[PDB]
Amino acid sequence: EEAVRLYRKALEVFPEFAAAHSNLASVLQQQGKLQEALMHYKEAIRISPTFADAYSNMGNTLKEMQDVQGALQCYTRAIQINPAFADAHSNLASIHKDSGNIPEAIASYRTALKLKPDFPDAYCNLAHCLQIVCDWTDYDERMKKLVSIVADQLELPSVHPHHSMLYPLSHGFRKAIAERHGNLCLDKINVLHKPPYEHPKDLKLSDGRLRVGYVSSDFGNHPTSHLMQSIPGMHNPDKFEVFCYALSPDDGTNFRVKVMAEANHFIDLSQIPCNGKAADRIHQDGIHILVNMNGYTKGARNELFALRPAPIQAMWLGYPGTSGALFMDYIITDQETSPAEVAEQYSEKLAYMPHTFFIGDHANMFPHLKKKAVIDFIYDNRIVLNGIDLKAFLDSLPDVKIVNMPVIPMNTIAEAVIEMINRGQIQITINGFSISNGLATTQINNKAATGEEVPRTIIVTTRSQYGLPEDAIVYCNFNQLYKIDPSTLQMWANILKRVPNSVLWLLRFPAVGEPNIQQYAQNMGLPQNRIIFSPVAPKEEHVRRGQLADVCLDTPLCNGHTTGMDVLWAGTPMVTMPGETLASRVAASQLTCLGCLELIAKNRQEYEDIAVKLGTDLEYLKKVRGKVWKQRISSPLFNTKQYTMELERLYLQMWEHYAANKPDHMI
Amino acid sequence: RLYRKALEVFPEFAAAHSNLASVLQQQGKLQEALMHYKEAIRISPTFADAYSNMGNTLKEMQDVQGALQCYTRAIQINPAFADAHSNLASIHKDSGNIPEAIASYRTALKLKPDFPDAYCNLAHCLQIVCDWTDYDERMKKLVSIVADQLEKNLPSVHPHHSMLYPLSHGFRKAIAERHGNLCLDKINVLHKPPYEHPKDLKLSDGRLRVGYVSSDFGNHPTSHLMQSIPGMHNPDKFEVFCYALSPDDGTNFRVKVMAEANHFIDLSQIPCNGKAADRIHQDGIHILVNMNGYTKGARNELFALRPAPIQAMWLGYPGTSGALFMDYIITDQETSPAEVAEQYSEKLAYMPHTFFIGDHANMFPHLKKKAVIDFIYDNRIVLNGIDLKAFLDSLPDVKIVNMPVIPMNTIAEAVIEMINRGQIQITINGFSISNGLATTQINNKAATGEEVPRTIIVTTRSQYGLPEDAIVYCNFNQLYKIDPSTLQMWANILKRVPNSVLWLLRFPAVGEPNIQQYAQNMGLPQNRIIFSPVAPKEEHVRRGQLADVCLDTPLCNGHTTGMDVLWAGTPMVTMPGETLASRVAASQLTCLGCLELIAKNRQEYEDIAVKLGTDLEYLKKVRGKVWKQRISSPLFNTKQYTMELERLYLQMWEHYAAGNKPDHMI
Amino acid sequence: YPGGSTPVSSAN
Amino acid sequence: YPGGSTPVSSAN
Ligand SMILES: O=c1ccn([C@@H]2O[C@H](COP(=O)(O)OP(=O)(O)O)[C@@H](O)[C@H]2O)c(=O)[nH]1
Ligand SMILES: O=c1ccn([C@@H]2O[C@H](COP(=O)(O)OP(=O)(O)O)[C@@H](O)[C@H]2O)c(=O)[nH]1
Ligand SMILES: *[C@@H]1O[C@H](CO)[C@@H](O)[C@H](O)[C@H]1NC(=O)/C=C/CCl
Ligand SMILES: *C/C=C/C(=O)N[C@@H]1[C@@H](O)[C@H](O)[C@@H](CO)O[C@H]1*
Repeated sequence: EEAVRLYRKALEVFPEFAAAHSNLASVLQQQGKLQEALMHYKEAIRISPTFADAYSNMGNTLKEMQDVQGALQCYTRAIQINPAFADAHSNLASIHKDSGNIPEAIASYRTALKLKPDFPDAYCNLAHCLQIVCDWTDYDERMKKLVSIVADQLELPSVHPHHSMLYPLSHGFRKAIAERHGNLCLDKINVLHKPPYEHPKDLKLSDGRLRVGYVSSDFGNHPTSHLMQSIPGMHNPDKFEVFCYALSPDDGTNFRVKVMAEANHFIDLSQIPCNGKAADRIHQDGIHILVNMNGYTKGARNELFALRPAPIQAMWLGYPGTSGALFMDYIITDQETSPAEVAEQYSEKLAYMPHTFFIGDHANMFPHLKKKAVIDFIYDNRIVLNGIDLKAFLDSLPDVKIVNMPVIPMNTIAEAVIEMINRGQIQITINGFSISNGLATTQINNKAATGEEVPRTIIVTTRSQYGLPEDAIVYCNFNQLYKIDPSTLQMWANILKRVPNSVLWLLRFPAVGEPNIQQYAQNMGLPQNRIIFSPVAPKEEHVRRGQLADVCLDTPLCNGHTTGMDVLWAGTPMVTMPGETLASRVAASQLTCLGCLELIAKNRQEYEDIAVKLGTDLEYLKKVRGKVWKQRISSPLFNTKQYTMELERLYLQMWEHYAANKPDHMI
Repeated sequence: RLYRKALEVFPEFAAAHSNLASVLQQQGKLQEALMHYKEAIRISPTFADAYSNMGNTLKEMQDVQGALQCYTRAIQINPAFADAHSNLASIHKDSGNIPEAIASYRTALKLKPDFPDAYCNLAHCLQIVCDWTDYDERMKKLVSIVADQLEKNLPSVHPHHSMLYPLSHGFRKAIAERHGNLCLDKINVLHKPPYEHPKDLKLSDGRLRVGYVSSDFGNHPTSHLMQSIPGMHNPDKFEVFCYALSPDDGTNFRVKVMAEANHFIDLSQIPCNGKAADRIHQDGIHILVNMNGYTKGARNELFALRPAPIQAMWLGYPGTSGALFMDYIITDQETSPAEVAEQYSEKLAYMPHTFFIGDHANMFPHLKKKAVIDFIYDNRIVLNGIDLKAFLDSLPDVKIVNMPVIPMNTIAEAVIEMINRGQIQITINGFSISNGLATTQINNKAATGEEVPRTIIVTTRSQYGLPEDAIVYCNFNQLYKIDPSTLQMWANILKRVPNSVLWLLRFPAVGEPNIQQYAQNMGLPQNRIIFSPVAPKEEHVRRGQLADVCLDTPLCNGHTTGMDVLWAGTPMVTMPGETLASRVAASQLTCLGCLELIAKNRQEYEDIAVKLGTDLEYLKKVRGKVWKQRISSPLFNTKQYTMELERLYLQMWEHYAAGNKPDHMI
Repeated sequence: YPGGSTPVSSAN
Repeated sequence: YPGGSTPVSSAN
């Protein structure tokens, strides 16, 4: 704030001061004034045409305005002017990173570190890049060094809170990191001189209904909607009123459509870009509990929560960690992910949901996967059929043997099916029905593939489509590869050597980490026929293809979150080893809810034993599969209604307390 | 090809999967193609060629991050794979990262020195940043490449670049006939009959039915040129169909054309060329106009199927199409003299003055009139405003010259105080006074040209760092239009005129040190060439007024840029070449009535530009002549242009109505 | 994913 | 331009 005042006087004193133009421009760029910022930077450059530092900071602004090509020309021009300019290289690399050119990002990060060898920001950024591709050279050094960089800075931390969970920090360190990010949001809002807000201490203006405001930049196609899209419309209108605050433009999707149609009030904060004016509106709506569903994730506008427009402010489901900030009062969680014992990682108090804070709209979005049929030469997972009108088709058939899983005998029906898969042709007609190839969903109905529409054909899923073997156990992990580390790959390799008849199924997420994974795998005595890769698939293909797997091996470091509920939905047991950080206790929470305590491992030996057991004790696997396949329907896991209602109980609980006392832990 | 028979015999045949995919992609079946490329890789997981071809297919579907992963994967499987390198580079070029474009094209060359497509592309990238190392080598090599390729049936030189290199005129038409024939072949796939064409004007109620086909109905120089046109056509005699090949981008340009054409048809919604051409035919179109040629967004497959009896190249592509499906090129006596009609595969159809037109009067009327400030120069401190007259009239002393001059007082001081302090706007006598550099913060639609601005705009030399006391030569085009000859020419000019600077644009910024260096190689210190940033459309035209003379690039002139400069009242020196692209500035100037600004050779050009920088009453005269004749000649007169454009349409039709093949119209 | 986009949770 | 888009004539 006072920097601005200074600089304008510096420019009052002296009209022609290139550095102070550039300095003014950088602080206007902090407080969001991108156009004005950009103007002063060109003044600086007009004064001094070889001002590398302006060009580099101009590029940053252009990147923030989403002018990516202009930011490119700016960074390059600063590197031309001064080829040993460390920041131009760091910044350049960060564009390459956001475009998914990680090899070219890594190169430019290196070049920075060579030029200015103590440059903490660029080290941590490179370290995340290395994580993304599963490059683990000097891995132990790296980790030891990131703890170091952070140790130092604490006395702004160069490791992002959404990253801090992947590295061996202390929980004091992870909290501390989030604490200095939350603090930075306050320093942004205090510029606005805003008086404190006067909060309802009553429900009388609201007609006896609790006003709950849900803020998310992901009401649209993003994992957030894929999990909670039915929550607003399932709220009880008699006792609650729902306000949805989108932080992003309408992305066009049926996910966005649902939330706008179903909420009682939908407010687009993307056109109220000023945080003061936007937090004014939240207060004017009269919100009682305002829920944060971003934490430190792409889109967040935590400044809205930094100004305090609601008496109660809660974190929920979009952020797998602490915000570290005193403007957030609760975190909605459960005892199985955030045990009372470990409450002191979290700056916020702990609000317990009764089973798992995690939800999924799979019940609603993929209901063609509630029931299945298989084709013969019996295996539940080699050649699979799913359809809304599957039953009708089965009953159109001469012969079918229900074991309850219907089974199609190998006839001229099953020949035309498997030859479709064989040719890679899109679809066929049998008895007037659509029989469609699972590899071709986007061709047939795009919105079906994205999960915007339930599919309206019968879809065929086979291991042959993925190059999975028809006579061997399949392990999968379907996450982004960044969550695999050395230890984890070691565990999987162990399992793979005890179970000779097996393949571990991974994805090119990204494909540029595949050679690494396989290299490191082969250092552990594992041939290249053993780990299979296939590409990332459009949403519905993903969830469907989990049917081909036998068992899914969860990443202990950071669990499948969305990816977890995805695999459970296909009827595939997941083996997890819950760690310490909330991101490592999720798959375990989901399984406690689902009711498979048998799949939750206490340590590595336990983990590997569980999964080797599952891959050799075949009837134990038929037992466990059977148990998961029924319990996804019969347990609270996928039950958005039970979820919403119990969530409603927890909110009233939070109101009653504030109605009297200050925020305190919830059971 | 039924490779689908080949895969019938053998299911797990990776190569035919990759090949079917590459042929499905020919036809445009991208989702299907993409499907067979993942199959190819399911079978053979280190199949480089499929990963790289995959990339092409996802780059088409505009998944750029997807393409990158496919390219860089082809390079990790095989660091010696050149094709993958050339492709990787090509995406860098499209991201505007020209250095990486270059570093990557050379790797493709080092790996594979017989690589025509990657040499020619590298030459373009080099052209873009004005890197002229081994220029003559490069130039002679580019001909040899095409001589060789033309002799064995598809040039590695894009027809749109052909104007930029020393190719022959026979060679130009041939590169154009190739990309044209390629539109014909991609269409014969569909086996469609010839269409049955109208023969009189009877279905249409006596109206000629014109269809203007473009991808540039939006924030684009095409629309900055011809947006008024459809609305000025005579409903009694003409029925106007505008065929977009771009989704609606939300701009006013699109709104305007949508409101004023009689029929606006959004062909971006109909991706099939068969289905799209059938539509054009049933609208009963008599003349279908090609506004793209070989430019970004072309869908010339549309013109390849002949849905209309007369088909004319108009305004957007400054070259011949080489295509026998294009009947006339609308141009003029000065741009394409009949003497030199051999380049043109099309017959010549003449406009009376220029084929060139410009919507500047409608777009930028706040520049018809101007005020200056004192201590008399017309271009040191300038004011422009719809309400200038009233603003002036609110002032105590104003001296008229017709050019108002504000003397030096508290009023004149407060303006200068704003420019010095870089602040956004002020108020004098209640009138709104703005900084030329602050326009996107005042009104973003006024900045693009979508709206006439509503406050008064002050524009200065100090804003762009120009001398208050020296002559200013400008050129405002993208840097790729300059060549050695040209930069030599201007340097000559600049040494003859000690009080002068050449004012240049960062277009792209990374080209500035090249130009700076080659200049020094003959010229003077880094104070002779001033670089300014690329500007918002409006600031861009507006600030042109600060200059004394514009020096036009002979290799390819300002087209839109030519118009842009003249609209500010800045004279333009030009030397017409032999390609249409190098003649345009001279034709515009002929219409304006300034033939004394057209050079016959390099020497004349230097003499013209020197006289304008040293003779300062002759300067006042030609600046006067321009400032006036841009209103009174037919150059920026859209209504007159429209009418004679209508006259040439009828003249074109009546020839065909007599049962004739296309012939020259004069 | 290759052809479409696969949205994910990522840092700001 | 720096901050926005400047469309131009170009190859397909
Ligand atoms: O600082 C600038 C310089 C140019 N332009 C515009 O950018 C376009 C450049 O395109 P092109 O070079 O294709 O024009 P032409 O070849 O017709 O001169 C022209 O509309 C100019 O109006 C601009 O908006 N800002
Ligand atoms: O082939 C695939 C694999 C994964 N996913 C989805 O992509 C996202 C990856 O999720 P993320 O890693 O961001 O969050 P998490 O799993 O950590 O909760 C999840 O939405 C998955 O549903 C997909 O659509 N296709
Ligand atoms: C840019 O767009 C306008 C639209 O009419 C056209 O008049 C102008 O000729 C065109 N510029 C160029 O084609 C420049 C080509 C040199 Cl590669
Ligand atoms: C290792 C951490 C990954 C991560 O940030 N996952 C997020 C999930 O926790 C969250 O539930 C989803 C849905 O919003 O977003 C991504």
